[PDB]
Amino acid sequence: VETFAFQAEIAQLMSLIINTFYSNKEIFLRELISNSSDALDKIRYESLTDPSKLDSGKELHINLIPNKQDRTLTIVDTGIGMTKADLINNLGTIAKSGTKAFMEALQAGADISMIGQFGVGFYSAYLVAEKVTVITKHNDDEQYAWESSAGGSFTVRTDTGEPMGRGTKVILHLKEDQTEYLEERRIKEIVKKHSQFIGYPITLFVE
Ligand SMILES: N#C[C@H](CC1CCCCC1)c1n[nH]c2cc(O)ccc12
Repeated sequence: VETFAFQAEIAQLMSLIINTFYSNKEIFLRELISNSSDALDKIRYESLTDPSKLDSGKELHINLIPNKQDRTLTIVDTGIGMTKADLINNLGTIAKSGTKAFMEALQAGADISMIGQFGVGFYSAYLVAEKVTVITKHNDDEQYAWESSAGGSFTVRTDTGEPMGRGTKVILHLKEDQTEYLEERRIKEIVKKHSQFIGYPITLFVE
């Protein structure tokens, strides 16, 4: 288990998301589904030049898994996945410029729902989640588990759990007052409203 400090700009962004009064929390789902969609586009692209990249799984889909017992909402995709380098430094560094631009926009009159237009859409998970776990598997790397309850740090470890093949699993450990996001009709309503034109099948699992 390795512990890392978030880059200063990211930590500020996470504090902003956790502390600002913002009722329109549902936008987190569209951001996560959109990222899943982009990771699926990437793998499909790489498969045109190298068809052997689909050996780790041919199906390109998005699964929404609520679990009321565990109070978790899981977003699973069979996309490109991420390497340990993507989890640690790479994604944090591209986010640096996006965060600055986003924080400047909020000061200029923009709202939190515009987060994805700055490429930092992921962190909107912190509107609803007290902890986020990211399980990922890229073709050129091992299965890793990223985790953060915010507070300026995240952890990375080799995941010894159930193998995935290829893709990313985002586990949202929901805050006590955000259980509506485990309800079928609420999820259906959000997906219909915000993710009506995603080019992959989205399956909402039942409990
Ligand atoms: N971008 C992005 C995040 C990854 C997150 C990893 C840990 C550091 C912060 C970014 C993300 N959210 N949802 C996804 C779905 C994917 O198929 C791949 C990446 C993501």
